[PDB]
Amino acid sequence: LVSITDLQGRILYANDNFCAVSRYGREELVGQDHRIVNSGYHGKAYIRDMWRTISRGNIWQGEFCNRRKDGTRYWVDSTIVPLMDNAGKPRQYISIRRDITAQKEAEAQLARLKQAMDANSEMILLTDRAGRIIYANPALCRFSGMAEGELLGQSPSILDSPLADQETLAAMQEALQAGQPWSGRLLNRRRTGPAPHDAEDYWAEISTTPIHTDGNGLVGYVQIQHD
Ligand SMILES: Cc1cc2nc3c(=O)[nH]c(=O)nc-3n(C[C@H](O)[C@H](O)[C@H](O)COP(=O)(O)OP(=O)(O)OC[C@@H]3O[C@H](n4cnc5c(N)ncnc54)[C@H](O)[C@@H]3O)c2cc1C
Ligand SMILES: [Cl-]
Repeated sequence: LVSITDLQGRILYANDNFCAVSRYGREELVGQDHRIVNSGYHGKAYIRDMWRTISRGNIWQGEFCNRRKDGTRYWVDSTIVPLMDNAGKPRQYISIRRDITAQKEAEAQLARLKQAMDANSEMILLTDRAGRIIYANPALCRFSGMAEGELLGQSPSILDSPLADQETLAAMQEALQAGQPWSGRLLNRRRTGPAPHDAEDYWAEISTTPIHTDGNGLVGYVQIQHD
């Protein structure tokens, strides 16, 4: 969260949050080069631009991936500000940072998952507790051909033809929100699709399987095959 250094980067101070998250004690920090927490993650130009900005008097802003002691990595979002003389010359440096511990890990994850899901070439969507699409894979969007953003708000029934059997569609929907396994053929419509046009219908074999998460949480995992 907060530290101050002399012009050369030697930590003069060293706040409680900084000690907390760095898992370093204030006495192991004070008098150390701020390089102590460096991680190897950043290239020298990132560091060189930082020092090139602050030493000419300007505020700097950026993220830092830092090293905790036990060698583990954290993230911080920083603003570094110079303190001046007299002769308008930087004399000390104040760094105010929030720990983005955390939101960063919770993000490199999604990217991995998202990356794996996206490569699935089965047509798949995910539904929340209310049976609204929380995710639609590229195979499905491609074949639909609706862009995922058309889709996210909705209802899988947005994929169905106006010709579809309403009583089946409803069975599916009720399975989704209950959440129970369901499957079995619905007439879908795809955009062809400038259009409007539009529009071919085709029988879809459809499976849903509920997935309970923690916190009374529910997702419906949905497969769409051409029957
Ligand atoms: C207030 C304050 C807070 C900082 N917080 C962090 C932090 O949270 N995490 C972190 O990794 N680093 C931080 N630094 C800076 C620092 O230098 C650490 O060493 C950094 O980790 C450097 O890594 P490097 O070994 O890759 O440097 P090197 O890159 O090997 O430095 C060599 C090149 O010339 C440059 N240059 C011009 N003046 C200087 C100077 N005075 N010191 C170093 N290079 C200079 C560029 O640094 C450039 O990289 C902070 C500095 C200040 C002043
Ligand atoms: Cl058939």
